[PDB]
Amino acid sequence: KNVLKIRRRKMNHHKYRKLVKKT
Amino acid sequence: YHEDRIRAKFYSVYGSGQRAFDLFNPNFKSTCQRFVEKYTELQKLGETDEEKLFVETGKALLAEGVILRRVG
Amino acid sequence: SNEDLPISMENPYKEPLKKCILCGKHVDYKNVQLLSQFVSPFTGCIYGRHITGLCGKKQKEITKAIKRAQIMGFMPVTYKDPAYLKDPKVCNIRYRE
Amino acid sequence: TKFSIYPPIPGEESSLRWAGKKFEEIPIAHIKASHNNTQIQVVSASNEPLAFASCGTEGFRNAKKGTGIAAQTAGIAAAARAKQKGVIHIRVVVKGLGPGRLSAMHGLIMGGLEVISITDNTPIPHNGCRPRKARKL
Amino acid sequence: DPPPSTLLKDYQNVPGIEKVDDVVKRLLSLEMANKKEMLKIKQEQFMKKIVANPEDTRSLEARIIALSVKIRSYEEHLEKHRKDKAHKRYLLMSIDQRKKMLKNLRNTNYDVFEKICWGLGIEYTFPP
Amino acid sequence: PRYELALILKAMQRPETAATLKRTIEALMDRGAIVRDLENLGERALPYRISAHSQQHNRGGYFLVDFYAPTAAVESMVEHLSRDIDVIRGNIVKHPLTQELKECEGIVPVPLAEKLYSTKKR
Amino acid sequence: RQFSYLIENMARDCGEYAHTRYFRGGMLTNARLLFGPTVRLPDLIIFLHTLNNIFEPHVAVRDAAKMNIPTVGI
Amino acid sequence: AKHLKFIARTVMVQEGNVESAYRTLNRILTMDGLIEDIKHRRYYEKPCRRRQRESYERCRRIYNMEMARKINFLMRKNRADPWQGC
Amino acid sequence: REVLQLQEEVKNFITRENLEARVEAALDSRKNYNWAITREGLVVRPQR
RNA sequence: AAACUCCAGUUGACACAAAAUAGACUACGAAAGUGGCUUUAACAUAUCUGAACACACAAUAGCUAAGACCCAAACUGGGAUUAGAUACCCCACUAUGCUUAGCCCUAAACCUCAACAGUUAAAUCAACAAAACUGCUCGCCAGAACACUACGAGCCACAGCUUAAAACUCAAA
Ligand SMILES: CN[C@@H]1[C@H](O[C@H]2[C@H](O[C@H]3[C@H](O)[C@@H](O)[C@H](NC(=N)N)[C@@H](O)[C@@H]3NC(=N)N)O[C@@H](C)[C@]2(O)C=O)O[C@@H](CO)[C@H](O)[C@H]1O
Ligand code: FES
Ligand SMILES: [K+]
Ligand SMILES: [Mg+2]
Ligand SMILES: [Mg+2]
Ligand SMILES: [Mg+2]
Ligand SMILES: [Mg+2]
Ligand SMILES: [Mg+2]
Ligand SMILES: [Mg+2]
Ligand SMILES: [Mg+2]
Ligand SMILES: [Mg+2]
Ligand SMILES: [Mg+2]
Ligand SMILES: [Mg+2]
Ligand SMILES: [Mg+2]
Ligand SMILES: [Mg+2]
Ligand SMILES: [Mg+2]
Ligand SMILES: [Mg+2]
Ligand SMILES: [Mg+2]
Ligand SMILES: [Mg+2]
Repeated sequence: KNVLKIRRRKMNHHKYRKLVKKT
Repeated sequence: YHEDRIRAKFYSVYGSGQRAFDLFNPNFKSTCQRFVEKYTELQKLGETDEEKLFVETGKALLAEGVILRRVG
Repeated sequence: SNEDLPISMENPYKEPLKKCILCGKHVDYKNVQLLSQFVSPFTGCIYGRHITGLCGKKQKEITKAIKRAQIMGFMPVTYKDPAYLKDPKVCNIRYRE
Repeated sequence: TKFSIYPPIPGEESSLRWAGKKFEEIPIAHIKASHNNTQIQVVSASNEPLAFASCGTEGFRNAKKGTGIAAQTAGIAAAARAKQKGVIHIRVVVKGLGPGRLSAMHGLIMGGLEVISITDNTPIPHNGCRPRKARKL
Repeated sequence: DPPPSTLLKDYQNVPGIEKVDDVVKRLLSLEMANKKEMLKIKQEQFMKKIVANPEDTRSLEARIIALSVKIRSYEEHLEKHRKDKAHKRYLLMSIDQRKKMLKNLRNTNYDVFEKICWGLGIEYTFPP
Repeated sequence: PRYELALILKAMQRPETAATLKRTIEALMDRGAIVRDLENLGERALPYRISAHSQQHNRGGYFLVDFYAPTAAVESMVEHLSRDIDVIRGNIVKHPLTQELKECEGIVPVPLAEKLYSTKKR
Repeated sequence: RQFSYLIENMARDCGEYAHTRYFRGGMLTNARLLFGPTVRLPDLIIFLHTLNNIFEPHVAVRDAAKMNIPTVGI
Repeated sequence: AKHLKFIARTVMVQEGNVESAYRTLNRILTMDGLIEDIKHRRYYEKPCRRRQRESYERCRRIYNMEMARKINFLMRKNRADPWQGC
Repeated sequence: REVLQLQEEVKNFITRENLEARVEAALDSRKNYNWAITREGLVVRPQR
């Protein structure tokens, strides 16, 4: 099994937490 | 079989004796089997206890000339 | 019918189950002479059941007793008392060779 | 009699003598085999420093100290300062799994000292302090 | 709370224990025993007081008495060990199992339901 | 219940050792104990150096006190042994003779585990 | 292999055929190529040992059923 | 510290054969496990990593014991072919 | 039966009256709980 | 290389930290989790099932407050590598890890395999993995992505958690 579906949620969450710290 | 209980006790007390088996010979009677035959024959007399029957069977074989050396 | 047929019976030739050396004996924490028989003479490490040959229930009684005697001032930890070095060896372990 | 590998307990009286001295009286050679160095210190039975030598004191630097040739050189240098004070027989107490763990023992034999015993006193905790984190190299 | 001088459940029955030494009666009392020997006497008192047949312990009446003595045991343990979450779950589950016993007993024999609620001091309450 | 007090006294003379034992056994009676016996295991060398009451001990006397007491007397008696200057180390444990040993029939052989993997041609 | 010699002799004695050697894949299911188109296969196969040397069924047991040959086996 | 010195992990030298004493001493520390324990204690081994290593070491033992048990059972059949030619 | 056995034992129990005497007796005797075992399962009591 | 040089080694005294061996054991507990010693208390239920929210719990990290401090150690600082190196390697030090009192309520909380009862026959079974099924019940799911998002509500949570859409888009995932 791969983690290609986990990596999409990994970047989604990272981009969202980085936007909440900016705003 | 019913004689397996008698054999199990003969081997523990006396164990396989000097005499060796001859499996080739279909009509070969071992020392233990001879003990079983006498033990069964004395049961037909009417004795209902193993300990006396077991001890009494040994004495007959000794009288007949059989050698029954204990593990001692 | 026939009388030579076999009968339903438990194995009479079955041999009694094996027992450990300490079966039926009380393992106390004050008997350091018995507890030192299951520890290394150089490091004081407790041996396992593949060396001592004890059962699960008696191997844990020695372990629990050794740990209690060590913290009470009855038994050493880092080594085996030299007094109990000339006692019968029951553990399956040879160092020198 | 026979020969036992176990050290002679002090209390019980024995017949093992070295130059007329009991096992307790023999001086001790404390070897600290580290990963990057090897320190050697010879002391008496009454904890009196007789000799000290290490790879650093013999003119080695950095990664030359964590070798077997530097540990042997420090053993020869500690076996020459203690041999002037009347030391022949010693009890080795090695501490550590470094490169100069056995090489320092050979250097002591190449200095005129006779080893009667080898003791290992490497610090092993029964969990105590937490070591540094594993490295990625 | 049964006095500490009370004899154990087992020993009291034995004949000839009335006339013995005072030291032998103190070793067979509840003072030299654990907390679980005092709970066995509390349960015995309730049964005689409440149930018609004490000998039968598998009845619904007896189980409620046996479980109510454990509930009290946990309340005494949680008055000293406030941060013991393990015994706080054993209490709340035991209070829920006793409510399921009181509901089934109230639906079958309402006569004993009043007897047990009065003897044990249980104010039955309907669920929300 | 029945307890066992493993007592390790300071190496002293007979007059002082008996005064401590009595002073220790009277502390049990004051807390509600029924002392049963007083065994002497002899004076030996300690397995390790014990430091108690600003003193480094290397020898001591081992005494056992079998007794009966209530559960609340153990915590009160463990605090009395910590203040006595002649008591190196003292521990109270449940007597090992109040723990019946279940009879054993012997070691039961364990057969290798079966049917752990499917019978398919991997 | 212990009884290979004995079985081969009996077959010759009774005017019959034997194969106590390594069974090459296709003796039966591919006889036309191996022997020829006009070859006649056995009408009866007698197995004195139905297992091979790695304790598995002989390949001829399965190959004789594919060719609708009746088998006798010990 | 508080124990007696020159008892633990001590080996005496016979006829000036120090090499044999060190080989004997190193064999006592390896059989007891100190050697590998000292090597795993240099860097902290996280619980999850230590639990992953204990399983690997236990599964290797099981396999190696059975593999060895079969090698000793089948070594009787390593003799010469008795039916050479058939 | 347990009660009867206990009733006999309690007499030997230490008391305030006999406390001093018992202490002296303990200081004269010794109890040894040490005993080794062999490979056959036999207890080897210490010769003391 | 930097750092330290009241530094290192021996001996001795000395913890509010952490718990070699045993453990080749396979136990306790609802799970989380639990492996130094002792003692006390103590481990629900005589049908099963039964909740994101009721009730009570819940690793680590983290917040508030007061203490402790061996070691470790995000951040930070220094040294080096490198095209660069806000990294990997070295040193040092802090929050933190500990205790007490409250909070937070998350996890690859995964043995990814619900609870109870039962079977091994028949059509054995797409594949792989940890053989295939039956009965009963609760819970959940219906292309991918947007989306562990937005809004709403609730919560000692105020860069938070829980519950949780749609539009645009693709013909695949
Ligand atoms: C069987 N068809 C396969 C499929 O082709 C598709 C492929 O479709 C693509 C869309 O146009 C594009 O907007 C779309 N782009 C987006 N950003 N959403 C692609 O993701 C999509 N490819 C895909 N799903 N694999 O391109 C389209 C023109 C296509 O030929 C339609 O039938 O995907 C192609 C790979 O993209 C394969 O080469 C084809 O064999
Ligand atoms: S075998 Fe019976 S106790 Fe070990
Ligand atoms: K998992
Ligand atoms: Mg995205
Ligand atoms: Mg520990
Ligand atoms: Mg339920
Ligand atoms: Mg719901
Ligand atoms: Mg949730
Ligand atoms: Mg939590
Ligand atoms: Mg915290
Ligand atoms: Mg630090
Ligand atoms: Mg930098
Ligand atoms: Mg800090
Ligand atoms: Mg988990
Ligand atoms: Mg469920
Ligand atoms: Mg969808
Ligand atoms: Mg989340
Ligand atoms: Mg959200
Ligand atoms: Mg909102």
